[PDB]
Amino acid sequence: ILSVDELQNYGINASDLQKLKSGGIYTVNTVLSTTRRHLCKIKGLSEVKVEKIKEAAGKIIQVGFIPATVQLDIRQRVYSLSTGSKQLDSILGGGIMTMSITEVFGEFRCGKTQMSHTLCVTTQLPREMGGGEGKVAYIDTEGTFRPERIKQIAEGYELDPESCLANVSYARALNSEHQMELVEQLGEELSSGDYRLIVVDSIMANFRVDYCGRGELSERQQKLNQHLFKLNRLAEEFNVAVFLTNQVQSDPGASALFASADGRKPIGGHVLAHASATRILLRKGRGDERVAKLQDSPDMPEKECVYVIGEKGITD
Amino acid sequence: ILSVDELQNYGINASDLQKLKSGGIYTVNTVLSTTRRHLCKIKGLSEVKVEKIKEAAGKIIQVGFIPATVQLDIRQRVYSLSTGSKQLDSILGGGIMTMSITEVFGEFRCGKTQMSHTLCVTTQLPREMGGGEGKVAYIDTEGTFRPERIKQIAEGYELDPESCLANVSYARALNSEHQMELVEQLGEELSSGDYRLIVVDSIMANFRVDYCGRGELSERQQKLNQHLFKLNRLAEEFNVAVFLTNQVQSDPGASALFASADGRKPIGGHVLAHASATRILLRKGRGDERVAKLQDSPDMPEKECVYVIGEKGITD
Amino acid sequence: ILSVDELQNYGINASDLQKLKSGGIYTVNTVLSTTRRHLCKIKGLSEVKVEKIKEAAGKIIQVGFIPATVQLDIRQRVYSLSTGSKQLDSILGGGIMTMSITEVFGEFRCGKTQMSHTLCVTTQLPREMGGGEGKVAYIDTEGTFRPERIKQIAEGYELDPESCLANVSYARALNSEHQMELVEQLGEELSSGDYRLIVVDSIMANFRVDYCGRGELSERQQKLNQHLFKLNRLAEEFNVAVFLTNQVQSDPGASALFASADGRKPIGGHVLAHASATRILLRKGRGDERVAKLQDSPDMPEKECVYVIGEKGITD
DNA sequence: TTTTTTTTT
Ligand SMILES: Nc1ncnc2c1ncn2[C@@H]1O[C@H](COP(=O)(O)OP(=O)(O)OP(=O)(O)O)[C@@H](O)[C@H]1O
Ligand SMILES: Nc1ncnc2c1ncn2[C@@H]1O[C@H](COP(=O)(O)OP(=O)(O)OP(=O)(O)O)[C@@H](O)[C@H]1O
Ligand SMILES: Nc1ncnc2c1ncn2[C@@H]1O[C@H](COP(=O)(O)OP(=O)(O)OP(=O)(O)O)[C@@H](O)[C@H]1O
Ligand SMILES: [Mg+2]
Ligand SMILES: [Mg+2]
Ligand SMILES: [Mg+2]
Repeated sequence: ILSVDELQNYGINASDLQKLKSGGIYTVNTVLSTTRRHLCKIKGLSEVKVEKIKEAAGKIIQVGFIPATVQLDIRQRVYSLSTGSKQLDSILGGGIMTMSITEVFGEFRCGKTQMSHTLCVTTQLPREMGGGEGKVAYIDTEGTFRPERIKQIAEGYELDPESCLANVSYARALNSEHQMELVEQLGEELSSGDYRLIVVDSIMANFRVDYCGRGELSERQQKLNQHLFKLNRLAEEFNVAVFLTNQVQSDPGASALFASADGRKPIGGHVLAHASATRILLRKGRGDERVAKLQDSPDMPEKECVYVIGEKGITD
Repeated sequence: ILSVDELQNYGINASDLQKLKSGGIYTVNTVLSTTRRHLCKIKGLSEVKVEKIKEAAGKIIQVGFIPATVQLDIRQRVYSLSTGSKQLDSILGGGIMTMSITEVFGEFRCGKTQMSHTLCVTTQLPREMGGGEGKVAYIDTEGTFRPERIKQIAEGYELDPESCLANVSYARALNSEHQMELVEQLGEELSSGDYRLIVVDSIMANFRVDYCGRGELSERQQKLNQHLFKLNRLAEEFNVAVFLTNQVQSDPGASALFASADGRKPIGGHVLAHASATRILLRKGRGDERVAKLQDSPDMPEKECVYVIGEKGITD
Repeated sequence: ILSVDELQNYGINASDLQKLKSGGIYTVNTVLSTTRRHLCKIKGLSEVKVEKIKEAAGKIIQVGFIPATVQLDIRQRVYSLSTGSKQLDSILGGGIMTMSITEVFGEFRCGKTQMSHTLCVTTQLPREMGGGEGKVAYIDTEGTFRPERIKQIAEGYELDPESCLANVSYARALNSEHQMELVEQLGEELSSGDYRLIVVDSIMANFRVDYCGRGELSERQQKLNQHLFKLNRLAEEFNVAVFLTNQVQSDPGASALFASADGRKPIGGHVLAHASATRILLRKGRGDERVAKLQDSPDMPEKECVYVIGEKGITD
């Protein structure tokens, strides 16, 4: 896709282009998607300058009213991914759709971080297997990222381990304000190359700790909302898919619907429920089998599925 | 590792450096990991001052996107430890991995407060035996720390008792708010020397008593979450391993899965289940043998094991 | 040990010192051990006042990180006691260790509110006999405290009866909530003089009756947990030993391990099993001999023993 | 929006 350099040739000075780029902008879409009020806060751009920039941008590409079918065709390159279990993949329509947010949540030991580790490997595959030749960015908020597991699960897919380990990009988000800047940065390298998947293990880990003490909640929710908005922007303009791992809490409210199974009701209020495109609930079954359930999706209706976490990642 | 003194030479006044240090900060990583909102609450630092501090810090070390392999190499110094029973150690991959949280729980007289006593001794050993030349900090929340047992188990490992007893550091946490400040303090001496293991016997003993009376639960869980977050931060930035002993409760709910064996379902809700890296269940077997089970780990799958608590600590 | 009067001279008003003392506080350790949240509930102390109090306290004594050996030395005055039967005493390491909780349980006539009666007498002895020159507090929850037996067993130890009977302190706990206040009160007179042993005959007698009807269990367990916590605090800060007599129940569950000997499985759930330092099971043997077994101790491993309840208390 | 607790006979 085209960078912010193409518009360097529409009567635009190469002076603040470096300044824009410094402000986080790295392509044109991110320009069109950015608000003037926000563009005029990069400390060194002029309002009239900003208007000239916006006009140059609108020059290259336009955003009007595609009838519907050009939409159906642009969406043809939606580029789904395989999760690692034909049952689940079929329960999603192919798996983790791209340019969208999928959130999976459940109680501990529930095949969570495991599914992310497998995804990291089921992505450097030919498209006719579920994913294709895409790098992967991995932001971890709790540790528990093990390259070994990556190599292991890879061998189970006959892929050279080193090769895979050479197409992941690991970042350890220390605190929420650091996690947020991580995505800003991301917006650059996502702008050049083939990145297919972003992984946020426990998106709301840090937030839960930074803004404690209700009376401080609205601020936490607003920060989280800005974060999710940015994430979705990225996932849409770079044809990449976002995979979020969430947690759960116990409702001491009451036992009525259906009075049991407290390992539900994830954290993050409605702010995160709305912003999330697909919602999946992972529950502990029997023996070493787990039950996956699909709660929120725009494509499918609903279903149940059963999977096993073996030595080759999620399987059947 | 580098202290907070290195950044004393990047256009930083030596005035509040003492003030930072007083606030708990003792190295640079703890600086990078700290939030501005939190840094601006040390009662005597300026917001612009805080920004200059953060910039100086980011000067020394950076946190970007290691591809994956530099990660696999930095993790090479993960420095596992031996538990005292080849069967268990092999069931963990070597034992108590460093820079991570391992929680062991079970009903009484399972000697979980004995595995800690043995760990205290299996740490001042050459690395080719399971542990290496590391001091040990021991925070007890129930008493029951016996130096004698330490000397005894040591002699069983031919180590001079006095020598071992001279590399432990004992602290008696009276109440939860005191327990929390203990770790703050810890962050200092952990900053200089060779500390390999932190032990919290009955992490949730005090919490269970301080915040009683549901309707007061959320506050307890939030305090506990802050605590665990801090603990994991420490365990990660100082290459030290955290070992927590938990308790259990009886579920008067029902008898369905599998209607018996009530000595399970530890205390601490999901807040502690999630934050815990490895979970081990200790159960009473037959005669004087106990059964260890591994419920949650990111590295291994699952397994059973059998051990005996003799006169040389946990054994076979 | 030092009282709460020492801190009356660190810029502290003598106004609420009386108020603190009224709230149960009688020494400094109890101050350091008390939570602010709890201190600010004495109806007439100020939060800033509480902070000044805590600072004054921390002035006198500090609680940091003793390495280990100062611990081994402070523990040198652990001051064990003799039970009355060389076999048992040797099976404990000397007998009832001080600053700790020892619980003995078994079926009726089994020998346990008798061992308490003997302890009452084996305490006013020179230290080189098992105990030393310590008074004794006796809280009975079922009656069955007989001064006669005390005099009798004493004569068998050639001690003047009146002398012994003059160093016991008897309290009849009518109900659970009264039993709890008993210990609060205790905290005062324990603060001045030589008290070596506290005895709670049938700790859980009253609780069993007050909170009946499961659906009311959690509350009972929480009250009991607060109680045990307080007891252990006392036993630790006053170098006194706590001796609890428990009961037993029949498991209509099944007959598998080992299908007989129902006179086991005491009452009090895991809350009491955990909090208990040493656990002893008294069983009926043959003729007039009883079998003692040691189930939970931090010092010794395990063992069996045999004793006889004669006219001089527990003997061989 | 947030957060689980507890055996009996
Ligand atoms: N030297 C020893 N001294 C005391 N007990 C020993 C010794 N060696 C082995 N044991 C036995 O090993 C077991 C250890 O129990 P442990 O210390 O694990 O209790 P815990 O689980 O830590 O505490 P609790 O069960 O009260 O929460 C006990 O049965 C104990 O009697
Ligand atoms: N190679 C392996 N190493 C470790 N565990 C494995 C392996 N293969 C399968 N497992 C098992 O699969 C399960 C994976 O748990 P998972 O990694 O999903 O925890 P999580 O849900 O990501 O983290 P948490 O539950 O603590 O929030 C564990 O029970 C684990 O023991
Ligand atoms: N001087 C004495 N007076 C009464 N009984 C004595 C005496 N000396 C020995 N015994 C016997 O020793 C045993 C003591 O029983 P004990 O006092 O331990 O009952 P307990 O277990 O305390 O109470 P319960 O069993 O009702 O809960 C009884 O069988 C008792 O008859
Ligand atoms: Mg996880
Ligand atoms: Mg213990
Ligand atoms: Mg009795």
